[PDB]
Amino acid sequence: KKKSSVKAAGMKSILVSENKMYITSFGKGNSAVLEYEVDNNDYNKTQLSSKDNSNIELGDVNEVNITFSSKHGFGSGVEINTSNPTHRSGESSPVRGDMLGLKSELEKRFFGKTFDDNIHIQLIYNILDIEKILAVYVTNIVYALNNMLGIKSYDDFMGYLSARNTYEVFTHPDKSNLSDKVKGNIKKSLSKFNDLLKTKRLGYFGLEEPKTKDTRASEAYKKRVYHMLAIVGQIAQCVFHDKSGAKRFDLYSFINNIDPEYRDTLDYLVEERLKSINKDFIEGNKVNISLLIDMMKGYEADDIIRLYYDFIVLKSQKNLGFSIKKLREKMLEEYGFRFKDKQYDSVRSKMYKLMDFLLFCNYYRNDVAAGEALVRKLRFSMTDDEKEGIYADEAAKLWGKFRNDFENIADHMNGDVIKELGKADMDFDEKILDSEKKNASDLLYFSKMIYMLTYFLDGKEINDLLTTLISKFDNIKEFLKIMKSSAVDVECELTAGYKLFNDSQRITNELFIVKNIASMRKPAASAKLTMFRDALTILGIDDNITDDRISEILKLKEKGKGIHGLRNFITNNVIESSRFVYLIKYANAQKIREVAKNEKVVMFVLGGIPDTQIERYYKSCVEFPDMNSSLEAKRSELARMIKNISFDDFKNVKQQAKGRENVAKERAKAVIGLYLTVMYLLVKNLVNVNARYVIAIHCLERDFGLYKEIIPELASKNLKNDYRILSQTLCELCDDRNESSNLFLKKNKRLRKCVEVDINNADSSMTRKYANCIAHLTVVRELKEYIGDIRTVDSYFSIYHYVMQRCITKRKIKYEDDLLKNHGYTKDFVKALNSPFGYNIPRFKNLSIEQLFDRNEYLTEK
Amino acid sequence: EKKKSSVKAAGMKSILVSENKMYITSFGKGNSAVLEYEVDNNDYNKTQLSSKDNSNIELGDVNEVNITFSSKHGFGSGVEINTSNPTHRSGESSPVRGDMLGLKSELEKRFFGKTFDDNIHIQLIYNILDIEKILAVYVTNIVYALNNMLGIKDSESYDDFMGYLSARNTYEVFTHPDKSNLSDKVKGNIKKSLSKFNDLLKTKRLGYFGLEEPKTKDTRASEAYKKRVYHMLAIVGQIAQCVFHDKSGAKRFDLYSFINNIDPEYRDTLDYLVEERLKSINKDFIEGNKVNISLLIDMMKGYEADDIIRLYYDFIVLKSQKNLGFSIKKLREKMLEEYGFRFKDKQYDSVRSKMYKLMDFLLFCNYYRNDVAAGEALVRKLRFSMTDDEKEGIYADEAAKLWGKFRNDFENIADHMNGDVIKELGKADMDFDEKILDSEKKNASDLLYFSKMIYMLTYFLDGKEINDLLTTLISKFDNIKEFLKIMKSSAVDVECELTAGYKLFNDSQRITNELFIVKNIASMRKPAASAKLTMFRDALTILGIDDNITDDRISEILKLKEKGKGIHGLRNFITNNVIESSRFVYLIKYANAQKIREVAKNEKVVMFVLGGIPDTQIERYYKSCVEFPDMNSSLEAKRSELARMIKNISFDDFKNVKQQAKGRENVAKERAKAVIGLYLTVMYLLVKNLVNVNARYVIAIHCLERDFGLYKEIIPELASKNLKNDYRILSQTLCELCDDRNESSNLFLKKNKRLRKCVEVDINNADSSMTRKYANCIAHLTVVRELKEYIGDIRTVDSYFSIYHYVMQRCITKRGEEKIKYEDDLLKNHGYTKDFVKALNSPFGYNIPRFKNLSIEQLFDRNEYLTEK
RNA sequence: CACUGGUGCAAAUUUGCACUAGUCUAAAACUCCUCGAUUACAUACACAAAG
RNA sequence: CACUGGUGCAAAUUUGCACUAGUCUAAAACUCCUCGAUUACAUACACAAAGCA
Ligand SMILES: [Mg+2]
Ligand SMILES: [Mg+2]
Repeated sequence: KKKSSVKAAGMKSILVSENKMYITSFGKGNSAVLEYEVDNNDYNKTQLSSKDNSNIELGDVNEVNITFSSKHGFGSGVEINTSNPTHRSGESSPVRGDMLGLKSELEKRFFGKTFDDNIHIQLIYNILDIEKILAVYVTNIVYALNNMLGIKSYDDFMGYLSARNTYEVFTHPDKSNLSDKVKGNIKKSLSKFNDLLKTKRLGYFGLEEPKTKDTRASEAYKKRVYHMLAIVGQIAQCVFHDKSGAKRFDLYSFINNIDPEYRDTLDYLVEERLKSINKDFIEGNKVNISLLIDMMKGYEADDIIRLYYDFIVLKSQKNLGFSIKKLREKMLEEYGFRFKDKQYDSVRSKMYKLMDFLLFCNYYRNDVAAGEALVRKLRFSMTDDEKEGIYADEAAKLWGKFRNDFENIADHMNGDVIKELGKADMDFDEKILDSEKKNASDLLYFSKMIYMLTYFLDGKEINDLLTTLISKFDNIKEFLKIMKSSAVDVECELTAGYKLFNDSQRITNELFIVKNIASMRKPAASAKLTMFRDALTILGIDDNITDDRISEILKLKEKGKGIHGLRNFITNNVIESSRFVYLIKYANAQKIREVAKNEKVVMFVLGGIPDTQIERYYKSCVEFPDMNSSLEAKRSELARMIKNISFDDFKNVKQQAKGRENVAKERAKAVIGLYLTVMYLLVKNLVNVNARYVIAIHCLERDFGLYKEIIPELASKNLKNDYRILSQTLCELCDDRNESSNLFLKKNKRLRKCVEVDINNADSSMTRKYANCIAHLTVVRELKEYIGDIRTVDSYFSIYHYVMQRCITKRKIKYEDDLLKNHGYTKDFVKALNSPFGYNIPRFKNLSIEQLFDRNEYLTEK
Repeated sequence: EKKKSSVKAAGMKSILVSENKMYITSFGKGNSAVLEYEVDNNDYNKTQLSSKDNSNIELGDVNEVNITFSSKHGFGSGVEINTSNPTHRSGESSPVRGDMLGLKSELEKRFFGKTFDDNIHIQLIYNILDIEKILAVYVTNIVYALNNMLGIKDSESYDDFMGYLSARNTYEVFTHPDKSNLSDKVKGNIKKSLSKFNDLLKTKRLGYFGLEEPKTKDTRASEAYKKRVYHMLAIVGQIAQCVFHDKSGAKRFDLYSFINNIDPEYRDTLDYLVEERLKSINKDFIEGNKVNISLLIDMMKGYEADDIIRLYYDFIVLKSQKNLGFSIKKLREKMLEEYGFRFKDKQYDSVRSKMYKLMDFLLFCNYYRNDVAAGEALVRKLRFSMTDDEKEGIYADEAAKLWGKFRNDFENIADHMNGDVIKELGKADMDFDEKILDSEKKNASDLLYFSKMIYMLTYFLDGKEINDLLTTLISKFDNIKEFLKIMKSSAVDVECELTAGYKLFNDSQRITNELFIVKNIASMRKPAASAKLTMFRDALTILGIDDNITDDRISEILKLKEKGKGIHGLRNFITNNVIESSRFVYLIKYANAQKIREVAKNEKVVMFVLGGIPDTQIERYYKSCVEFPDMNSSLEAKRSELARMIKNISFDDFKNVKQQAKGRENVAKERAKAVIGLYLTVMYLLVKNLVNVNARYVIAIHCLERDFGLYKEIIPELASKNLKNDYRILSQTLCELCDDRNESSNLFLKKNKRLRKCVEVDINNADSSMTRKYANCIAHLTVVRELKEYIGDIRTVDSYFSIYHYVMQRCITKRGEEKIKYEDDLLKNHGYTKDFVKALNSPFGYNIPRFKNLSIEQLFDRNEYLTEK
């Protein structure tokens, strides 16, 4: 695969105004450098960049081509030719519209008027991306909270919550002046809130009820939990339509408009995390700081301390424009293969932090130019191999300069030294970090709200949500900046709902810090009896087991020291496992254990895992390994082990193992790690496939509201009655009269009629069931029921479609007969169910055809 | 930037002018001339002499004022180039241009016995004049080095030792003058030289020239050794007699003939020196190069092993890779700079010369054998190139193509470049017969005596001196052979019979090839000699030791008397890092160890030398030499630290060095080697630059004596004049003739009245006494000898030229006579006087470019002020 | 920041500038080989050890 | 193995190919930050211990 020569050469964007064109080049990060202004009529050019700032030299410009060359050596200064974007056939305007044709309507909603430019729409599409990611996360969180109850038919208790109602009104609905019917809705949802608290399952999210029976602390805890759930419910109302087809418009303003008590909760949660990190930070990191201060002979100790705090909390090394971790991995891969020995496994995080910090200070302070040089090389790179080679070449240069330092760090990486350093006094003052320290008061409420949301998410979910949000705010701030520049000077005033986007630069910086602090391991909640039941059940246990029996086996009631080995082993390897929490939150322990019985599903997951990893698992988990075993034999053994696992296998585990006792203990931990990882891989992949469908539904509801204003035919229609209405209406018009604003259907007749055939196969009832199943994660909920039937498991996509197809046809549909017959998903059934997304051709083809669905599959394809 | 002549770039080598014809030549391979056209100077009719295949240029219109031509090979896509017709000159009746000096007719008579109405013979003669200029520099340096060795006291007798030697006397006459039939005065003069010769042998300093006396004291071996030394010294004295005049203004004319006319014992010595060198290279060459030959045979799949071995012998001894028309070293350097940065890693430092030989050998076979056409194309692009940046671009583009071809081979070479692999290849039994090289080996009998004489001269020289003398000689011989070949061709057919003393030049083609081999073998590291106590005293003294130290103390400190195992670490460390350093040998040869150590204390002088060194190199020196180095230090702070280290160095700092160091002790030993290396380099840079400055003045004196002798034949007013009586006589006489008689012989003076009047003011500012003292100081390297005496007095050390002139001016003004008028300003200023330089250089005024270049600091060095204008 | 030829502009006293050449100038003609040069260089890896 | 521009080919037509772009397509603009991912991740070496309605 080759990257764009225009992107590589340094050309970031060509913005089109009414009679002018603005050309930008890449600045640091996502910064745009205004280079030239070009008149669209006589092609006159004005350079806007300074000679020092300029990255590209503009050559001839004509109606069809733009010519430029890099000022920094890309392709040795060779001329590059790109299309003049104003040049399009059968289009009068130089500025193009969106494929959906909603550009004018969207500009009105966001800026209050239409514009003869393509800049505002680009910013608006970025905001739409934020809503798409929020819709996926709100759906997942709402489902997990419902699953925590054990719903059984979907009464969504999140639905009756309102961030508008204070905790007092929520606890006392008949103690206010609200609609009689409203009072009733609160009661129903207040019951479920008390039910959820009863389960103790909120402990999984780090939300632990108070140890004391203090009514004050208890109500304080309940009030914070109520605010979090109400805020989640409020976000869901903003990105999903109700039965009336209406959505709240205060997604970006509500956190600052609602009662201030909610803000106190957001402040409390952030303060709790920031206060612990900020308290005696030097004392808390004295080991690594002391080693760094001795090693970094060129630096002042207070400067090293300030840099280390940034490295931990601000993570400035993640804003260099290159991966420091990738450089460290390359160094160890080719030179430091010694540091990869199992001997350093116990100290691997600490060692990597020291190595990463030395590399960080090298490019952030000592050699900034080298960092900028490396970014330019990576930007100029045209293939993945070239990029890997650039990291490899730089690793060689880094190894020559730090190999002695890395070896010194390796020498200090041992319990003796680390324990000694921990005891050692650090003669340092607390107030050195007074300037660098970040506090809750320094963050906007929207950023604090995103931090709060992270409580319900695992590490990957936090990374995916925060990285997407940070990228969108970063793009939105750049667009506002270009528009407000003297050279461009376009109006761009956001309407009342979107005033938040004026602080996009601050939000991008704050969200970055939130991603860092949210990724840190939360203080563990005390393991509850319910958690122990989930842990025993996932492993395999008697369906009839009682709470009294579980407590006796784990000696939960008994008081004493060293008699809780089994309880400790289950807590350390199961309850505290991120994979286990993900499985409990989105699935059910008993159903997961049953699904694990299926070798076909298990083998499919095992097949995905790399061969060397499978070999490591085989060596670690099998008591009597067959050395001459084939890779398929190793996968089969691992699969059989997962099939026969049970709680009974770990009843005699010795937490305090000594000598060869350790061998059995280590084997038991490896087996549980492998079992939890495989089940987690299956459930996570299914939730991820489902998220693509959540996006389509969110877009369809969103697009319906936008088209409705510009399509008179849709005026009486309700989406909930028939999800196929947007694609159906748009299709007919195309065939009807060159009348359509949707470029996808209008431009492609074959793609327009293709969707029609699919729309006809569908029905209002089926599509409604599909929309409900997508939002309710029914495919994960009913995985055990139909998963066993599947004849062959070859993709998550095929697994998801078969289960959904069984849930939809359950008690007719035309495809039901071939479905139960074939024991495989029906492709045409998929196109039919996806018919409501026909209007968006790329989304419809990506979600309908397996080969196009996953960006990571079929890399070896031309 | 600087642009090359488009005429040269397009392919026109020269326009030879005869009485009625013009011959146009283009560039063939290397220095070869391709006769392209004959043009009649009257009707401008043209005849093509070149074949269609050989032709490199197409001649367009030719008229009285201009010549139009274009390249047949794509220069400027066939653009018309316009050059002046050389026969068109204002105020000149003849189509044939004269030399600036007006000595063309006299020079033609000296070399050919008659004058010629052509510009060809003179061009050949100017090449011969170039050979004499370079020889004048080297003999002056060798004679000074021999005098320095004697620890001379600069008495009346500088010339006694070398001056009284005669190549016409055998070793027997020189050693027993009383038994000769020579005159009583001559016998007396021989005894003064014999006494100095015995003094030279007594010093035991000849080991510095690789002329170590035999270990055994048998008379036969000792007499054979002394005889060889006498032959070498007599030959050097003979050469000095040929390029410099005596008190009477007389010089020998047998420079090119004497080696073949003197006693055969002299030729035996030349054969012995060459044979010793060639026999060691020739004996078991395959076994001696088995590591590289074994690796190359495994790698070079398309070549037979015997072919690789023959090519490898050529690569080491013949160096055919240095005759390709482009630099293999430059191509290899570019490849490493851009794509092979891993190869530049410090892990390869110990095997770098071997690794480079392997890489360079692959590039050599690629252009010499596999892709000859690629090499020819590369030469054409380089000839066509108009600027240095264009040339660098051509090398860079070719390097990119070579990297694609040779990346796997270069990686394979690097994989083998380690001690374990080299050690194993070293132990392997190589089944290749030495007889494979029977037809390729060069022997002493294959070389002319003149070539052997040049080899002999190399004993007295360092590597840079050998490269400078040999490259200059090879280039002049290459030019002379081309002019002779052109003249003897059927198309030109001009007589060109050299007179008897110059018949050697008939063999110029053979001499050019032989000197090339001499350059290769002479640049070969000589076998380490046995360090004498004298050398240990020089090494300890240069490092810094108390002046009263005794021979016994030195023998005691280094355990020279003691016999044992592992007790000689300090002696070995001094030998490996000081005695064996060519920088140290150069310093001892041209200066004294004690004076150099004293000069090293002048931080201003050290800072000036350190200032010339590139910043990346200073950073390497700071890292390697300073025990506790500040990371934050500025480049000027780093230079200052290095200068302070040089000022503070002493022998005492190294007395606890352990040769067999380990761990942290080893780091200290490496630091000690680094400090000594930096110290020797800085001092060497200072002394070498001053000797090089002095060489320019030596050339001026050589030219003045040569020019005075030639002008004496055509200027009646110079007939009763003795040059040594007043060095200003040629400049004064030529200027005076121009002003009144309108003398027209010297074009530099006749043409530029303003410059002639300026020279007259400078002659008037000087006098016979000062110019004679200046001539003596230049010939005796007085500036280098007296450097410690006056260098401390300089206020600002700005350049080598200003250092040389300040010291020179202090030497001229020193009392021992009326005060020179420039003395008061010189003493007050603490810097050289520009007017004083012009007055001292006034004897060279007759040659305006030389006078300006030697007088004006800005014009002196071709490598300085590249940006300025 | 040269010297000399050729060829132009311009100044204006006997000037300069520009372009362009020159193996028949200056350590000095293209490409090499060199030198500047530190980065040395060098038929034998480097150390160590010894003649 | 997409979608849409632009630019070429075409002999084959509602078409096809190649090259090439695209933040105004799709989870989808460079470099990051991420994800794929197993290799988890994580202010405090690891272990043990502390962890019931
Ligand atoms: Mg010459
Ligand atoms: Mg987008």
